[PDB]
Amino acid sequence: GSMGDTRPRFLWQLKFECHFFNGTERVRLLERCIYNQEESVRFDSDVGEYRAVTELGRPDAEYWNSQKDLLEQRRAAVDTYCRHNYGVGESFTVQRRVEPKVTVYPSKTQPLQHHNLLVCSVSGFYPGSIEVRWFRNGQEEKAGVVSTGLIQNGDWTFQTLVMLETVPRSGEVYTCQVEHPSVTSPLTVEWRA
Amino acid sequence: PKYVKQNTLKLAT
Amino acid sequence: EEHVIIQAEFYLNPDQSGEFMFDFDGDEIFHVDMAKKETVWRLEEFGRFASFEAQGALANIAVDKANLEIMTKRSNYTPITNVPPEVTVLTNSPVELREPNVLICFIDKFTPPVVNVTWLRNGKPVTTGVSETVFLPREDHLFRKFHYLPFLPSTEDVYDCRVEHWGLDEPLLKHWEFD
Repeated sequence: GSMGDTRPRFLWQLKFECHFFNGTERVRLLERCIYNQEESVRFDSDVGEYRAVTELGRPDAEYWNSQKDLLEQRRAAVDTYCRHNYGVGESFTVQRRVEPKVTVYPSKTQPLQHHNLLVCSVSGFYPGSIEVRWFRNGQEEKAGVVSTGLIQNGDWTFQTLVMLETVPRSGEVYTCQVEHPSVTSPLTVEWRA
Repeated sequence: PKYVKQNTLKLAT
Repeated sequence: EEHVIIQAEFYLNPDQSGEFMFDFDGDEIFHVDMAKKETVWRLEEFGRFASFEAQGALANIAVDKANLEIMTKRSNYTPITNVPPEVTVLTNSPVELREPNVLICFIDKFTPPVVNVTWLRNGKPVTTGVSETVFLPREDHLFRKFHYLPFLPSTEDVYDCRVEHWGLDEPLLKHWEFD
């Protein structure tokens, strides 16, 4: 065991999820009650009443569905809760755009003789939607590309790293190109062979 | 601009 | 486009630990500090753009606590099954000697939301300037958490993030060294 106090634990979680499609043109509210790791009951605005998910949630669905004022408030919450909160934060969440910092360098490991392993690091950006590609002269490279995938840093930024094994030749230029919603022209950083 | 929360309901007893 | 806002709360016994937070597309907007009874914004500027009355979170948590006691009895005292975390260490950006950077310890896919995280520098605990997030939600109803350590990179220093959790037999140690 890696820590003490092994008494049994009991966990209760509530999640109220507001799902938005095309701005606020379509909104779905999903309320979920979860005991330990098991969802027991939910309110789905597309259904319009509480439903038990497991046997443990049946008494709650029955009780809550018998309260008319409760159901009316819940059915109106896509307006009074979801669309309201969407509006509160839109300018600094939905509209947040932070430009990536892009650097290129050769890896400290050069695992193959006569080859050059190049690294493109893309950091500090928001939102997560991004494309990071390598080009050789004017041609996009699709063999020997390795992407670490998208990493969320926990602080409203992301990073990613994309590596290319190359056989550099005279007159070749390698470019890391980044497409991201914060810029209207792609960012590019070149390594000259 | 104020965030609004959903109230948590009492379970059946 | 698609976006999701989640109000996520929990209560855990016997720890008497509660949490209340809002999440946007997987990032925390704010949480309520239960001891200080105050709204804590994830980025400081958010508090100049928006507000949240922290007493509402406290009222919710009191109901959550009462409901946990109901569910504990209704389930015939069925406790949670521990699920240990997966741990990753990375830096905020490529590291350069003597240019300040930040080590990130990402703790993922675990429950219950109790975890002990220690940064070690050359095998010794470091606390200078560390910070951490609260427990963040996942769609499988497990949790995520981040711990941060600012540092001045050196060729002489090595780092480890040590993670302990009721689901782990031995502590997990994840290493970072200047390349």
